[PDB]
This record gives sequence, structure tokens and C-alpha cells, in this order.
Amino acid sequence: PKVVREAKKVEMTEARAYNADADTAKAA
Amino acid sequence: EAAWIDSDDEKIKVPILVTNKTKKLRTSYNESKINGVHYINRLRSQFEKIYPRPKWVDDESDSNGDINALTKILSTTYNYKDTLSNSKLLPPKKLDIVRL
Amino acid sequence: KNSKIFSPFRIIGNVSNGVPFATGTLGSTFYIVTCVGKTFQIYDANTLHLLFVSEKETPSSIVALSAHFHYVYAAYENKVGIYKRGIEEHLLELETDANVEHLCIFGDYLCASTDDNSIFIYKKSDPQDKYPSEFYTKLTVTEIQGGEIVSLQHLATYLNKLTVVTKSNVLLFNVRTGKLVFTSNEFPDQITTAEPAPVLDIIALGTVTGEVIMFNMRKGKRIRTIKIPQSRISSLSFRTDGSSHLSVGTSSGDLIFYDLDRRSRIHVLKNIHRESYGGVTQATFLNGQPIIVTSGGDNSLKEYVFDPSLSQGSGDVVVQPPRYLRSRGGHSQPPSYIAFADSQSHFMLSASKDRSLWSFSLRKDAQSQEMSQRLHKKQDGGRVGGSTIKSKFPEIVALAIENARIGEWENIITAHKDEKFARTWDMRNKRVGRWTFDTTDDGFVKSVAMSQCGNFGFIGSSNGSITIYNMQSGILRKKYKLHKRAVTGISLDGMNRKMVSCGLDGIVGFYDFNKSTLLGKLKLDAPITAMVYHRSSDLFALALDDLSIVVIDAVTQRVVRQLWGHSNRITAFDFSPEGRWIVSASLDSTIRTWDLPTGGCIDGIIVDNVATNVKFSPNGDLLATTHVTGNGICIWTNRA
Amino acid sequence: MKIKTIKRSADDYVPVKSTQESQMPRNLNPELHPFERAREYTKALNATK
Amino acid sequence: GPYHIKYAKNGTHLLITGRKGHVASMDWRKGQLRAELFLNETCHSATYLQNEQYFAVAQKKYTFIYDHEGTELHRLKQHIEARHLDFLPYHYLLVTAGETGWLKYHDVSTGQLVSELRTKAGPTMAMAQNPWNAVMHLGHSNGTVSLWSPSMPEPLVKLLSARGPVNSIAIDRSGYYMATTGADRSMKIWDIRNFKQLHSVESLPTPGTNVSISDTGLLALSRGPHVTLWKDALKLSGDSKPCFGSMGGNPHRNTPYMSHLFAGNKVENLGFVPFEDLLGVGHQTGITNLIVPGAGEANYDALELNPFETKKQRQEQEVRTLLNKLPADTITL
Amino acid sequence: SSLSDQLAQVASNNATVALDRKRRQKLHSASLIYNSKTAATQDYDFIFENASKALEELSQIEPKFAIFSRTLFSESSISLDRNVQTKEEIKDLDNAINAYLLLASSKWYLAPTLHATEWLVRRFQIHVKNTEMLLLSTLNYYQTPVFKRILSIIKLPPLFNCLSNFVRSEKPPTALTMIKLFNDMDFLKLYTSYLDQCIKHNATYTNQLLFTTCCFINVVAFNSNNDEKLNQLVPILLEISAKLLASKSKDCQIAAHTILVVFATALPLKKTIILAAMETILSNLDAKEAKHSALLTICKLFQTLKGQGNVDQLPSKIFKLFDSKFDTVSILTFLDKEDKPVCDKFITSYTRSIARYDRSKLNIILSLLKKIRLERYEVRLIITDLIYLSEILEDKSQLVELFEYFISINEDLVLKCLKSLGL
RNA sequence: CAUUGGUGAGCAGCGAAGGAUUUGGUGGAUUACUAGCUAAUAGCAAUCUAUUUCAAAGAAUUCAAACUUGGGGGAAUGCCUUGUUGA
Repeated sequence: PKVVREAKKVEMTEARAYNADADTAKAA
Repeated sequence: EAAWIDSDDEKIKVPILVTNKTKKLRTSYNESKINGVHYINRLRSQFEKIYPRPKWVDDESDSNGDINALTKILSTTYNYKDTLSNSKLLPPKKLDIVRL
Repeated sequence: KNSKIFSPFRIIGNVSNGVPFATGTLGSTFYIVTCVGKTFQIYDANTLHLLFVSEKETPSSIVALSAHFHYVYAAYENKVGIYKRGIEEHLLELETDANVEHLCIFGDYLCASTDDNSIFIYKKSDPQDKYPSEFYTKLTVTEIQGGEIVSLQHLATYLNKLTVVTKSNVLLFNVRTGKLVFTSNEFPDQITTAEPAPVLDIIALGTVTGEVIMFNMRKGKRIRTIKIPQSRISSLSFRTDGSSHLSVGTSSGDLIFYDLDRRSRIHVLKNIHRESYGGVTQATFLNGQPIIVTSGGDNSLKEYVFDPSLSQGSGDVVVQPPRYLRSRGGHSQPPSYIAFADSQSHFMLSASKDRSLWSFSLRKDAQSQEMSQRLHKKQDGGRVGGSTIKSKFPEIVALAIENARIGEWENIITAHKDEKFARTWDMRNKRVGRWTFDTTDDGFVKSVAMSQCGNFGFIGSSNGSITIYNMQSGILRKKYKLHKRAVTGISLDGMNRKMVSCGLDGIVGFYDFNKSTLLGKLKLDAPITAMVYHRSSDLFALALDDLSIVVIDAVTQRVVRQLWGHSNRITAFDFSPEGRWIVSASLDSTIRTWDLPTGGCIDGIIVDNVATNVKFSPNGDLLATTHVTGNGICIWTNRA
Repeated sequence: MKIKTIKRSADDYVPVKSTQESQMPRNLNPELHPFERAREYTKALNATK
Repeated sequence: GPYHIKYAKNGTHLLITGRKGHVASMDWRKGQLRAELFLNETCHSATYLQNEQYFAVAQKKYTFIYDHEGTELHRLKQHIEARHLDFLPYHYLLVTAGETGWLKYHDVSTGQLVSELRTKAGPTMAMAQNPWNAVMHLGHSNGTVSLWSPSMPEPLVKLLSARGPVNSIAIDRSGYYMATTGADRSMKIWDIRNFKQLHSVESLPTPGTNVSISDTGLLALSRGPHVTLWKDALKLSGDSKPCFGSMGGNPHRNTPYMSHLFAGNKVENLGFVPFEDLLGVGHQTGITNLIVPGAGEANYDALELNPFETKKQRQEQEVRTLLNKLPADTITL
Repeated sequence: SSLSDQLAQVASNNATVALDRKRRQKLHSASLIYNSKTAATQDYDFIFENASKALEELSQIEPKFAIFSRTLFSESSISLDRNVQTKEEIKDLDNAINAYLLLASSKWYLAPTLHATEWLVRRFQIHVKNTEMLLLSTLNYYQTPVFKRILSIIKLPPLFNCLSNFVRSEKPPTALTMIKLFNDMDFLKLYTSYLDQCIKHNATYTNQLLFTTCCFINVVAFNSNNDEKLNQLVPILLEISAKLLASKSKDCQIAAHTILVVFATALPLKKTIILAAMETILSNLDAKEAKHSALLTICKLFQTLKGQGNVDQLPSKIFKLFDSKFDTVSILTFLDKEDKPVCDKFITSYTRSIARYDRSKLNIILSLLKKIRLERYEVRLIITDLIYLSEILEDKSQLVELFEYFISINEDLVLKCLKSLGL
């Protein structure tokens, strides 16, 4: 027999992300 | 060391506890306002904790006859059969023929 | 060009035009904001359904797009429009007379960049607002600092700083004050794209030859360079699952994945988007997943995934090639012929000039499919013969359908271009049907028709002949000859009784059909260019050649109405469902609605872009027209 | 942050040989052994019978 | 449907019921699947009955007792509409408590319905068993819990617990505490021996949909799609009561010890895996084991329940337990 | 997906944990030497005694193994378990297992290896956990009863399905099975990684280097049709060819030579790629055997390329390199060989390079042209190079001498090229 | 003479750098498209907790409660209902 290549159902786990909207700040 | 320096980014003063997303930067349960340099250093470390640091950024940079050459030109070229050369000699076992 | 009966609704069958789309996380999940000319559409990135559509058509095309959590910013001609859930929430007019090229939003600041190298900064009035509105300042790029501006970026952890990648160098501005804190050394090429990496400090710059420069901004020095030779780089995205990968998307359609730990080339994907219409205009790795979304100006949007390895321990030395998860699309080229399939006004066939016949959906725009052309095994026990490298059928220039036998034999006839037979198509299975219908005197099929009962298909040729074929059996039944010049329209009554044919010798011939007599011969002035029959009332309309519409009562066999008033040739036209109006679109860029009782024009629209087909729905809610440029179908309501 | 859980070794609770009777661990928490007097009364009544 | 977990007392096997017909009995460590039934009446709950060899499921109306393979043994007629099942396993009594509001104790070893009690206060909303005691706490829509026993027509004791109905009760292993949770967004820790409430939490943000007291006195509460766990709430000191937040670094409040919110689900029930430290949550789309690093007890006993119990050890042992079954009639308070 | 299939993948996860006394005799009775019942009766302390004795024998034969006595074969290694350990710890244990399997892949016809690796099999379940490194190590013994044994115990990974058919059999696997293993592709990626690791830790030998050679040859032969398969199999074999050259074992270098030769005669590679092939070959050439093989190889590669640019000069650097590595008397005795490989294209490329870069050894040029029988267009190119050389240089005696050699053979071509340029 | 029954060896005819049966896997459709989570007029999405507790409001059938049973005879002891003796 050869090698089997069959596709498995892809489901989207989540991941974190940075934020610009913290990244900017304010003078005094 | 870097190649630029930001006078207002050091003289600024920023709060923390006003936003859920960044209450977790603090080291004490006292501090509420940090200046810009320590804010930026905390924030860099959090970026590290979000997206961990790899090998390709950090450990490796690009900086008679060599040894690397076969691998290098393989990296460069993408379709390695010589076709473009006006080969003058009809190559064997696969004919190229079009019906008119 | 305000009208009194019809009003515009939306434009079906557009997915992207080539502006780089924008993406937006929303929580744990992703959406995709693409722009189609003067609108933007928003797709569930997991399954690609049409969530939202921009509410009102913007005054000009959209130059730039960007998205964030709930808001999406489009920068058309001069202004920036902030929209939430589609509806316009803020206008933001930039105090200049030059168009807005690029646009980047980070923190408190929105940053818009015009074309005469200037950067406008809009700052939130208070950070408990949700999008910025105070004008802050206006940073400018003098020609000695850099070339033209190419993109705006904001790398992580950079407080109040803006990375402006110009055509020769990269600048760093301190946008709160606005002192140019940093300039990079001049790159010896043209910079074409830029994109920030999920490592710190590092922006990946793609030049105009195959050279991607990983450039470290805190130090200001290159750390890596990667040479594709002879390609034009047009996209860069950094796979951030944890496997250090890169997708460079060239402007020829190649999409080349690099493995940056092991300095290798993982893969190529070749012709995923067309070389002509732009190649790969955007190609992004969704943040956290092995999913890439690519989109190109051939009106298509695609999604490719990465399966995990086959090997247990060896892991990330055996990398599986990336396969194809899912996609939507439309025509690449403008459409050629449209026709409503069914009498709920659900589905619409439409053939387009890239030879492809889609069937669109008016309700849900995921139900729309392309009708495949995979031939059937020849019924004779022989071999069907064509070039082994396959290509689509010639452009489908006439098309007629009946829904009365759907499921039991074929029910579309199509007539291709510079081609001498018709092809029966299917509509249930959505596939090429098993019969091809010749014309039997060497004459290019000029028009086709189908009986009401769905048994017979008439194929008028261009040397006058009429051949009639059974559709269950594809087999030739009858063949009349009355015309001598081309035959440009065929029709049959709903009692299978009287047949009408109109041909360029200015003849309308009426036949009986149960028996085979010739029942009359009417002669007009000019050549006859199109016939539309209307069945319930037995009236039909012949678009003549002398710029006139002539309505004829197909029973008493005489001309009943004559609609003058056009000024150039008449492209296409259609009776109402109730037999009362004619809509007719003509090459002076007008569409007119005529009333047949009073015999006179009661409406007219002047269109900026010539209309080339016009078709009512059968259940008479809508009017679908199609235009000379722009891939879509324009849908219109019915105030009557 | 000292996360430690229960890690039972199989080689502690089942013998690697084949000819060796699988060991019984014990624990005398009366909470684990609930019905003292009813259980023993029924062993007395069974023994009588 | 939404699912429902039951770990076999031994620790090894698991039984999941759906809500449409999907019942399955598995081994979960070796992955091997014992049985699988696609019966289409809405099942509610299930239990193992003594081994992995027998189980009993509620159904639309009756109770069906199946084999280890799902060949139906019996159709229990007299248990009409049993929304709740339990098995009290030294006395061998299958206990159902209904929607009729009748409580039936059934001896699954000889096949003879021991007792048929009338709980008059309406359809039983919750049910748990004192394990040290084998006495059934049924919690009733008045807001009152009631302790029964098979040889007594009247409730042994009534315990006015909540205002409005009683969602779920769960009793300690040591037989000495009871946490109950109620639809007026409440949760109360009672001291069953001496029958005094220790201490009570009176405003949860959404009703306590379930509770469970582990094999180490640790408490798990579940409120919709949230699962919260408090450690050392089953003490008498007033300084134990489960708070949700520490008012600025106050070392007397008992902030939770673990937490997990599922996002779209809604947790149906929950149990603790017996001798490993996990708790199994059963929800609308499956099963999950959350690793809870204090939860179960480490060092079990082997003359009662091995988790490594072979085949011969099983069949010898069960005839020993049958031979020594306590009468139905013992069960005092 | 079904409850059955999710449970199946659970059991695969917890595949080596003894949850029962029955399962524990299944696991523990799989073993390399003994039969089932005897193996399942004995215990870890006995197997360790046998293993320590055998590793002392192997340390005598090969002295690298004392480190493994320090770290995987101790009394502490009696005690340790594999399933009770966190993932960092498991990764390290698999590093030590992989390094052991390398540094005794070469001794697998020896009862001491049988006994020592049998302790690794039973205490650490290498036949379940890292089988891919087990099989890629002991692969080339594919007839010896030892490999039949190893198949009989192992559970075959997803890339070894050909043997999945052959498992548990008295016949061995056959050569065409091994070729079809390699003729799938993702296996070629895997095997290449194993060889890079093998090279970098320096444990190669003629037996297995022959076997890998014979399989890369045979893969190119079976793919000799599907030009897309060939064009996509270029980077993998040419990566191995480069790394295997950059090694310092003459056996490595001969294997890389034969791979390059077969691959370039099966596919027409570009000129720049044959040039860099020569660059790497020469630039790490030392040994005598490799010198002879490398000469044959470069002649064959240049004979393969054909088109335009057919017969040009080597560049300066490659020419100078070739001169350092090879004397003109060495190339002259090579042309004095009896067998005489067809080497005309390289000879005339070399000659044009001499006459454009050295301008002295023209006596040597006449020697070379006396030795070999070139072709007409090579004559034309050489004669025109010499014409230009004459018109840039003093009409020297040896340049004259070359000219009357061609006058001896083909006055008329001299006349024709003269009509191209001159009188 | 048939065969409307197999198994084959061959033509005519069809016929563009091949053709014909069989089968695994994934994607999209199958109802008519308004985005994610939470304690929800809002925040989060890099985080809910070192304001997450308070106050208020909130306690009939003083127990309606198996509308839920295959048929026929019954019921020691149970259970149940009505009476009753002694506290």
C-alpha cells in the first residue's frame, strides 16, 4: 500500500493579540 | 543599544489601573502611575509573553572557492530544467507537438 | 438619472476588486472587509458568508481600507468614513484637495496619508470615545527626507511613534509631538510593501525585485535578506501559530512560503490568482491559525490551510504542503447574458466573457455556484474529441430555459460565439447536458428558443434555416426554411400552436406548428434585431433596425404599436410580467420604460455606463440589468 | 506556582512480572469504610445461618 | 443533546447520556467503548448500577436497565417518569425520583420494589444521597430539602432551604455537610449532623445551576457557562464563606480557587472523577475533564474499590458484596 | 467526528500505560530476543543485569558507550518511568535515545547490541514512542533476522506503510519494497533530515552509505519519466549532495559523486548549477579515491549540458581552483588512461580557459590535442580563441606550433575561420 | 437454422501532446445573508479580579399535588383512609 493522504477538519482555535490602543499614551 | 532616543517618551507619565487590559503590568499592589520608560519595558515583556521569541530573529543574522555554493544557488533558482537557452538539440523521449 | 419607477438595490456577484482587503478580529473570531468599487462587504472569515454590506454607495471608489474591532474605516476620494455594522458613523474630511492613499490607526491616533506626501493625524477627544475626531497636526515628507510615501505602520511597544515606509527609506515619527526621530539608510531598490513581524522591532520590507529585507528598527540595521529573483513582491505575511513561516505573495500569482528557522523554501503556490488582473494583492495569515486568506482582482477570494505533519517525532522537517480550504468568487470579465431561472426570482443564470457561466442567488449569496462543464460519456460507444488541455466553451451569447421538465432531461439551451451548435445544459445537476444541437447548414447559431412543455428546442441559424430537436433524446425532428438571411428570433405559443420567427431580411414569418403549414408572412422596413415574446397575452416586440420598437399581436397578425423615441441602436428589452410595459436599453446610455396601452414613454434613466441586458423578474419584483464595465448585475426594485 | 497533582505509577500498582499477585494498598480512613455496624451485623447473621 | 456524565464509582468507566437518544458507555482510559445506544426518546440521566456490567437509564417515560453491551435487560414499569437516578450501593437499591413526585427504591439484585414513597411537595427538582448514611436528600420546589429513608412514609426531616425552588444539592463524603443551591441566586452550606446551616451566600450573579462536593471537601459550583471552585468552604469558621473577591488584600475572604468559563455552552452536570484529580463537566456539545490540582484523594483503599481491578477480581468481589448486602431496612439517620 | 474515532485517538495517546494486568502482560511480553511467555515472566531487574553486561562488551568494542552507562543505564534508570514525566523531561529522554540509536546503528550484527537495545526496548518502549528513529537507524539491514524481529515488534508509523503490509512474516522485505518506500516523497524529506543529523554527529559507514546511495539512485530512475516529479525532487537530493560533500569522509564524498552523476544524466540541469556542483566538489576535495571519482564526475556533468553556452570558459576562480586541485600532468595521465571516458566537452572548456587565463602552457595545449580526438565545433572554437590570442599577443613559437598542428589536421577549417577573420 | 447464453481473438467507425470502469478524504450548497464572549443600556476581546460586597424587594392553596396503572380473583405483613385506647 502507499501512504494515505486524507485531510482532517480544520477548526480555528484562538490566540492572543497585542494592542495599539494601549500602545499610545498621553502627556502630562 | 539603539540608534535613537526619545526625550518625551522618557518624560511622560502614564496610568495603568484605568484599563483592565493593562492592570496586569504592575509589580506592586501600590503603583498606579509609571513613567514612559518603565511602561515601555513592561509592555515589551508582555509582547514577548503573547508571541514568544523565536530563533530566526535572535540567534541568526546574515552578517579559495566556497562550500555553500550548491545550496545557495538552489535557494535562488526555482525551475531548474534548462529551457531558456535555445538548446538547438531536440531533447529525448518527450516530444513537443501541436496539431494544426 | 433619478427615476420614477425603479430604484437601485445592490450589485450581485462581486467579491473583491483588488484593493487589499482588511481583516478584523472580533473577540475570538475573524472577519474580512473587502471593497468593491464604491462599497465594502464583510465576510465571516470562518465560513465566508456575507454578513454586512456598506449602506450607501460612497461618492467615489475606495482607496484604502482598515478595520479594527467593531469599526471599519474606508478612505475614499478625500475623506475617511468610519462605519459600524455597515451604517456610517462618522465622516472625517481632510483639509486638502488631494486623495488619501494610505491609512493606519493605532491607539489614539488615526493617520491618513495623502498622495502629495503629507500625513494627517486625528486624535480622540477623550479615550472614552471610540474613534478619533479632533484634528491634531499634519506631518509632511519633504523630498529630501524620502521619496513618496508607501505605507504607514505601527510596530509594537512604540509609544506615540509611526513608521512611515517611503520609496527609499523608512522614517520614524513621534506623532504626539512630531519630530522625525529617525531615518534609515537608503535602500538601493524600490520598496513596494511593508509589514510588521510578530517578533519585536522588525518590519519586513518587500522590494521591487525579489528581495525581502527583514529590517530591525531599534538598531536600524538589516538582519536578513531573502532573494526571489525576477518576481514583483506584492504581499508579506508572517505565520504566527508558532511555526516561523512566511508567505511572500508575488505579483504574478505565486505565493511562496519560507521557513525562517531552517532558511528553507517550504512551498510555492502557482496561479492562484491571475497574472493579468493583478496577481496576489493581499495574502494574510489569520492571527493564531494555520490559515491564509488571499484575494485578487480577478473577483475571487480564497482560503488555504496547513495540515499537520505525517511524522511523529521529526515534526517540522516534514512539512505538509498547504491545501485549499474554501472560497467565493464571481466573474473575472464583465457579464454577457443574464436570465432568471425560476419563477420565484431565486436564481439567475449569467454567462460571462471569461467563458464561464455562473448561477447566482439573490437571497443568500453563498448559494451561488458556477455551472461546471464536465462532459458526459458519448452515447455511441466512441470517443469525444477535443484538445486534451482543457478550456472553457466559447462565450455564451444566447440562452433560453424552461422549468417544466427539471430533473428529467435538460432544460437550458446556450448559443456560443463563432460556434456552430448549441449546447444543452442542465439546471438541476448544474452541469453540461448530454446533447449538442447542430444547425445543419453551416451557419452560426444566432438564436435559440425552447418550447413551454420542455420537449423541443428550436435553433435558428445564420443561413435562414430553423431546426427543431427533441430534448429528452437530443434527436432531430423538423427543419423549416423560410428566411434567407440570418434568423434572429424564434418563439412558440403556450398552446404549442403558433411559431414566430424574425429574420434580418425584415420578415416576420408565422407558422402553425401542430401541423406544418405556413400561416403568414409579414414584412417590415428594416432588419429585425431582437424578438421578445410574451406568452400569456400573445404579444411580442421586435426591436427593428431603424431605431424603433414594433409590437405585434401574434394572433391577428398585425402591427399594433410603434414606439419611436430612441436615438442609437437598441441593445435589449423586456416585456413586463403582466404584459403592460417595455423596458428597453439603448446604446445612447438610456433605459426607457414604455407603456403599451398609451403607447408612449413614461419613464427614462440616463446611465453613466451603458446597459447591455435588461430582464424583469417573472414574479415581478425586480429589474436586473447588466452593464458594459464592472463585473456585476445591477438589481433594481419596483415602486409600482 | 507549585502545581503538583497525583501521579500514580503503574509499575507501583500492577506487577511487571506475570506470576506475582497484584498488590493491595490500604487506607483506613473510616470515611472510606462507611457502614460499620450494619455490615458487621450482616456478617454475624450470615455466619449463624 | 446536552449531555450528562456519570463516572463509575470505581473510577474507570464513564457513561454519557444525550438528550435525544445517544447513550454510550466507555472506559475513557484505554479508550475502549463498551456500548452505544441510539434510542430516540429523550433520555435524562443514567447511572452505572454495580459494575460496568449494568447501567440504568431514564427515558421518555420508563426506566430501562441494560447490560454491559446495551442489550436491554428490563423495562421498569413502575418507575414512571424518573427524571433523577441514583444507586445506593451497599444496600443495592436503585432509586428514582420523578416528575410525578414519588420516590421509588428498587432492589436490583432480587428484583422487587422495596418502597414507594410519596413526596407530596411536587416534582422533584434535585436529589443527592448521603453516602455515609445512604439517606436520600430530595430537594423540592418550595425551597425545602427533605431527607427520606425507605422504611418511613414521612420525610425524616424537612429543611427549609431557599426561597423558591432548589436547583441542586451535593453532600460530602464524610457525611457531615451539604451544599445546596437555589433559584433565588443562592448557595447555602448546611451542617447535616446537628442540622444547622453553617454559612450562606445570598447573591450569586446568576442561579447556581449545580454543585458538587469532591472527595476532599472541595466545592464546585456551576452557573451557566461558568464553573467555579472554592477550597475549604466546608469548615465551621466564619472566615471561610465563599466570597468572589478580596476587598483589597484581605486574608479572611475566601476567593475562589479555580475557575473556567466555557464560552457558548451551558454546563449540564458535573462530577468529580473519583480517584484522579479531575472534574468532568457535561455540556451541550460533549464532555470535558478539567484538571483540578487538589481535587481527588490520592491514596484509595483496595478492599472497597480498586481502580486497577481485573476480571477475576471483579467477579469474585461482586459475589462477595451480593452475599453481604445490607437490608433495605437498616437505613437510619 | 464519531465517538468511536475520538475514543480511538484517546487509546493511541495512552498506548503505553499499563492500566491493567492483562494489558501489562501484552506490553511486557513484546521483546526482541525471548519468546512471549518467557519474556513476560521475567522482570526489570534481570533484564537490566543482562543489559549492563552487554553494554560493557560494547564499550570494549567501541568506547563511546561509557556515557550511556552514566546516564541511561543506571540503577536510577531501573527506577524511572516514562509516562510519569513532564514534557521537558520526555524530550530529553528522547534526545538520549536518538543519540544512542545513531552511535550504535553500525553494530547491528552483534549480540551485544541485541541485548543492550533490548533493555531500551523494554524499559523505555522505543518500539512505541520513537519508532521512526528506530527504523531509520536500523533500516539498511533489511534481510538480517534482526530487522525481521524489529518489524515484528514495532507498530508502523504513517510513513512506513509498505512494510505495514510486510509485517509479521517469514519472508523478508524486498528491494522493490524499499524503492517504493523511497519513491514516495515526504519520506525523502524525513530521510534527508536523518542523514543531516547523522553527518553532523559523524557516524556513517560504507554499508549504510551504500544503501542510501542505492535508494536515491533508484528513486531518480523510477521518476525518470514524470518531469514534474523530477523537477520537484531536485532540491532534496541536491541538498543532500551538498551536505554529504561538505563532510570529510571519502565515503561520503564518493556517495555524493554518484548521486550527482545519476541526477544530472536524468535531468538537464542549468549551467550555473553544474558550475556550482563543480565548485563544491573541488573545494572540499582531498582524498585519493575521491580525486579519481571527482574527475570522472566533472567530465560526465559537462558532457551532459548541451545547448548554447555549451563549451565556454570556466570562470577565473573555478579554473584556478581546478588547477590547484589537479595538475596538468594529472589530467594528462587521466587522458592517458586506457578506458578513456568521453570528456571532450570538459577538455575543450578547460583548453579555452587556459588560453584565456594562463597564456603559457600552449605546449600543454598541443599535448592535450594530441591526446584526445575532439569534434569539429570544438576545433572551430579553439582555433578562433587562438586567432584572437595571436592578434593580442606576440606571435610566439608555441602559438605557431599549435597553428601548424591544425595545418597538419584541417588546413581547410583554418581557412574557413580565417575567412571569418583575416586572410 | 436459432441463441434475445457465456468466454475470447479481430476489423470498419469514432479519435488534438491518451482512454475506460471502481473507490477514500475535505470544501461549498440543501430555509431568506444583521458579526464574538460576559454578570449586558455596557465593558471585554493582552483579564476579570484588590470596589463585587451593600441596600431594597422577595415566604396562600396554612399539604391542589401520580390527570402518568394491561385483564381477572386477592392482600399475611406493608401502605392508605376512617374510628379508638393511653400520654
